[PDB]
Amino acid sequence: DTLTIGLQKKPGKGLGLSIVGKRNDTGVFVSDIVKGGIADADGRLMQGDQILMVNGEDVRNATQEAVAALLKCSLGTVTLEVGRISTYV
Repeated sequence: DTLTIGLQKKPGKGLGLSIVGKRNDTGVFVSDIVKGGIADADGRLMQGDQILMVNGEDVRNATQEAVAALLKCSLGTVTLEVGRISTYV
């Protein structure tokens, strides 16, 4: 389950989310969505989503620090492809 999401990054403010790695799976995942922020207001991103691609760059095997730095250095519209992550039981 995959979605494209476009967040308009504004000067002096963040995108309004945090991201984290996992111990038993590769990749980077949405861990918090700041109430009030850009990610929250756009209304598509969810806690647990995997960030798969950022402005066309594949980051499925990237590190938390790498994706965070990328997002921090990006300007304007940031286009994210994300994967909704289900839990197997």
